[PDB]
Amino acid sequence: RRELKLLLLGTGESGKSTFIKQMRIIHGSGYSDEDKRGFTKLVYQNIFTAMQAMIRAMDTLKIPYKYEHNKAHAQLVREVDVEKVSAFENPYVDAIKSLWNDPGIQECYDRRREYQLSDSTKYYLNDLDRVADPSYLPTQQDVLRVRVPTTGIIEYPFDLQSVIFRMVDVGGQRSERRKWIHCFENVTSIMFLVALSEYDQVLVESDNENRMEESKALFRTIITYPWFQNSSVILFLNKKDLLEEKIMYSHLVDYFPEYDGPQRDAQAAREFILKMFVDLNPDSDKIIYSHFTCATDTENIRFVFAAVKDTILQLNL
Amino acid sequence: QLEPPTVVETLRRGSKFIKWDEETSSRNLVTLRVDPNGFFLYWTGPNMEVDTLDISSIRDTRTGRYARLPKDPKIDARLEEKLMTVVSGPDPVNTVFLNFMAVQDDTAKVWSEELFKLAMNILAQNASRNTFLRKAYTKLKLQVNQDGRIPVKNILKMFSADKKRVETALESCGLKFNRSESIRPDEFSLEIFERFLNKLCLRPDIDKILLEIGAKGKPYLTLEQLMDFINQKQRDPRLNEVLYPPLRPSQARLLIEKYEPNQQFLERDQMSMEGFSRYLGGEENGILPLEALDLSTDMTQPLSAYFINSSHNTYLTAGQLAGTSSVEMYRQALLWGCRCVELDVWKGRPPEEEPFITHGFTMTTEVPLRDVLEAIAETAFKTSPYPVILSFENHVDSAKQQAKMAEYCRSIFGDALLIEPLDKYPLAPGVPLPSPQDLMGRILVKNKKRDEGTASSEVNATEEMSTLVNYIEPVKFKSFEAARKRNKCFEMSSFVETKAMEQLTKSPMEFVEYNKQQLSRIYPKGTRVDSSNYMPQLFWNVGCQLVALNFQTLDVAMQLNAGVFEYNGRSGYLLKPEFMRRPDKSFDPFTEVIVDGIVANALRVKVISGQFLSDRKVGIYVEVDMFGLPVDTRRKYRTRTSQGNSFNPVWDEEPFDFPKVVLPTLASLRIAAFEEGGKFVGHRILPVSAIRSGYHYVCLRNEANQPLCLPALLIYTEASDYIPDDHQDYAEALINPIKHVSLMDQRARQLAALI
Ligand SMILES: Nc1nc2c(ncn2[C@@H]2O[C@H](COP(=O)(O)OP(=O)(O)O)[C@@H](O)[C@H]2O)c(=O)[nH]1
Ligand code: ALF
Ligand SMILES: [Ca+2]
Ligand SMILES: [Mg+2]
Ligand SMILES: [Mg+2]
Repeated sequence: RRELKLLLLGTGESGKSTFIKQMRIIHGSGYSDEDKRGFTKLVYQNIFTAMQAMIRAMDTLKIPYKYEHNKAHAQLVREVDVEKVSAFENPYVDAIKSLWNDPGIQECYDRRREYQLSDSTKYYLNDLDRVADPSYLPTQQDVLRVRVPTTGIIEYPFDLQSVIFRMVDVGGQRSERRKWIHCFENVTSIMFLVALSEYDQVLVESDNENRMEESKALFRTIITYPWFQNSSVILFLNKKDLLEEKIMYSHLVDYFPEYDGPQRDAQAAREFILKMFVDLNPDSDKIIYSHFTCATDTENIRFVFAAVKDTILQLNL
Repeated sequence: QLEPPTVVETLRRGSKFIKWDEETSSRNLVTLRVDPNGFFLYWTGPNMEVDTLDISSIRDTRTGRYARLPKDPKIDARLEEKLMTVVSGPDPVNTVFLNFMAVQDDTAKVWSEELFKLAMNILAQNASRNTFLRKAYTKLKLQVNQDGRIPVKNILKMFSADKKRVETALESCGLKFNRSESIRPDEFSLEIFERFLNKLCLRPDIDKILLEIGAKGKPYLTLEQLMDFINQKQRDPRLNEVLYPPLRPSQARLLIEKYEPNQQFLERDQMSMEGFSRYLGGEENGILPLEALDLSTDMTQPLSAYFINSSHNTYLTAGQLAGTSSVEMYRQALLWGCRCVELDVWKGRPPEEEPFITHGFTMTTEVPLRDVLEAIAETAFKTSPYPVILSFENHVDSAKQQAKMAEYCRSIFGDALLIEPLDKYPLAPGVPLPSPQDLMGRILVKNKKRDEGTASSEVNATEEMSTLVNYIEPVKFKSFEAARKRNKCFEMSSFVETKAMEQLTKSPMEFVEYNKQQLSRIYPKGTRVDSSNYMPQLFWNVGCQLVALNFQTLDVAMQLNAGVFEYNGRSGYLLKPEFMRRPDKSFDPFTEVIVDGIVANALRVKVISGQFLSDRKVGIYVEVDMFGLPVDTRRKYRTRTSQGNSFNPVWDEEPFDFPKVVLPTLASLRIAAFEEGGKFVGHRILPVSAIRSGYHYVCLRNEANQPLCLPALLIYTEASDYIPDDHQDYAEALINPIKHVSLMDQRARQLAALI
């Protein structure tokens, strides 16, 4: 069968592995009750990881716990070795429920831009009851939200009848990019993910360097490499849901000063970030097919990829 | 997960016991106990002079019915489950037995089990350089004389590498140095042993590392210089920054508070040359991450997706032609992690309705089949819970005995014996072979169902021995196209080395294809009458799972076998690379080039120095070999024979470079130390994909992979992700792209004047 090889490239925490899950849901073998059961542990770990990061945030940012009884719950959670968490029970459940209700921890959640905290924090912490229940089965939306850092090079083939796409998921962190050269042979298209929400964030690799500045430089660089002179480039401006919310209180002009668009505007901010990636590229060769995506929204990816499928095929035969 | 070896209060305090062999006349009562660290089993006899057994040299502990008994001496009844036998030795053949019948009853069991856990503990075998030194010290403190003193002549013997300097070191600490004098345990502390080592063993090699980076204002080192060192020089560059975060200031402080002796440097967050020496040989600066030595491999893939520790004519102790056959070799093989033993069975005598085991028409002693079966059900899952294969080479010309042969299998193995297929894996085409996880605590039988040696003429397959064969049903191999057309994962075929070699050179990719769904067993040729071994790496490279060897011959073949099967919890099952498992994929094992979707590595190995490598003053040289694909193999490198000593030799020789490792995930580094002449000191087998970067002590091992104590080497490694010769620019641009796009935007901004 006709087999074409796509690459999922991105900075790191952009949504490459999440895009892969939507492919497994849309064109793949989806997620059964047993598959889902394979994530419970990971959803329990993400909640601990997140509440531990916010517990460090309280000291680092010197924020007082509104309530005294939360100082104890904070010491109970901070001691847990996430790598061994296989269950989610009392006292831990009532301790994380109580920490999340502490105006002090809420004041710290609001300042998440000031430290590293995953995007699926609020999604999970606001649904603890459903997650704590001893009859808990992760929903498909629950699987699409989990955080599991990707390291190395993983090939996922998908049969779209008409064609078979061999999608390659990789690690985004700087150290992971030294490996990338080992999946550059015979590439048809490179689909690049950028986080629209990371315009006011810093790298986990380096906390004085701006995330969107990183993805911007990585994109402008990678499209001028010789392995890709005959390979199409689809740019997915992902996390459009997180930009809609954040843009309301985190002004783009404060991180990118050449933005002369209005504030508290999701679209003007959106179309400015697209220009930076595609425009005035001294190496303005390839046409770049862009798409605004929310990778945890199955119906969005279904529609977007149907279009990227057509584009890739055409620009080949 | 893994645990440090805790020594129960009973083994600490001690319990009374009677030590005996087959010659002992009088009742010799002794108090057995284990030091708090679980290094030595020690008992003080009649003379009051002590005897020590290294707990890391222990191979098995038996009790109840599996324990040794005598006769002559005698002690009435038999239910005396207070018999305990300790089996130790430096390889499966040279086993030594110690018997200790308990005085109180409910104790021998507790001991037998506790000693066993301590003896097979992973952290104990993979301990810090500091711990092996603290172990040496413990031996000097236990092996006291009849007057509870430490004989000076024991310190001269332990370091007979230089007796003249030893005298100067002891004298420098205000300790006795004369060969007639003794030292009181009270004035021979760990403090004064570490001081003793530091004045005897000058370390210009460590001086050169403190100067490296940095502090030329040299007496000490700063918290930052140490954090930057652990994070930059000692960190694995292949590891993800999120998965393996670097040390913080708060964590670098704990290290000074844990190792710095000078209570004044600790105050000013600084570390001394003595405090850095402690860290280099601490438990955070091991050559390997715990994840490598742990049972962390996925154990749910089909049985065909794994390399399996295997044995050839297990029953042999020496050569093939003539020699003795044993029941004990099975126990030793299985306890060592072996998951595939061979029972070359012959037919029983008329009056004596009992079939025996031996080779063939060779005047080689024979053992009863029934005695081999029991020895297997006994040891099969003591050191591993993963499945065991019984390779049957049947020569039974009898319907009765072959039936009585099946009867023993059901009788002795019971519920463990897999007699029928699993509900989930029916013996139909297209179905895959079960998980090792799916067959935990199971005995699978490999026999016929209805210079190759005695493997070229087996008898017919009767219904009794045919009704036990299910997932490992051997069949006449035709081609790969046939086994493929047929599509049966439960159908496996053996290949005598030379036969396996032809399929290796002619159809290597078709051989890998086959090994993704069916099992293949390789066994040495009938010519190797000295139970010689072939290099298993040849057949692993084509995905061969059951690559049997002669466990009685510790040549480089078995040393490599024990080396690689120490990993994955000694489970006896290693998961094959992804591109040697997936139907989707295929590559040429003879590829002289990198392979798309596989991350190649570069390895630089520099031999820096060695410590206490021999009891006699002699020159030392170290070999650094790499086993894996034919392109990834190098059995070449060798340092020059040391200065002239064996105490603290330093080597100044460029690093041994392995610039391109196509399949690093299948490569194993080998570091072997030798004396001028070829006398083997010790070695170590390290997986290339796990071996860490920077200065790390390599705690040496014997041919059997048992941990030596004093011998060690300080090596410097750089295990990195491979970057072609020219793509070094594009690599750096992908890693820190902002710097790259910062210059091209700067230059452009500087040219705006001239449009
Ligand atoms: N809200 C939101 N979350 C997302 C989106 N895409 C990814 N995420 C989340 O961000 C985290 C990182 O996703 P992942 O695919 O692992 O990042 P990768 O390293 O780029 O693979 C996961 O928890 C995802 O659920 C998005 O479009 N919207
Ligand atoms: F954010 Al990643 F591998 F791309 F964990
Ligand atoms: Ca044989
Ligand atoms: Mg990823
Ligand atoms: Mg380290």
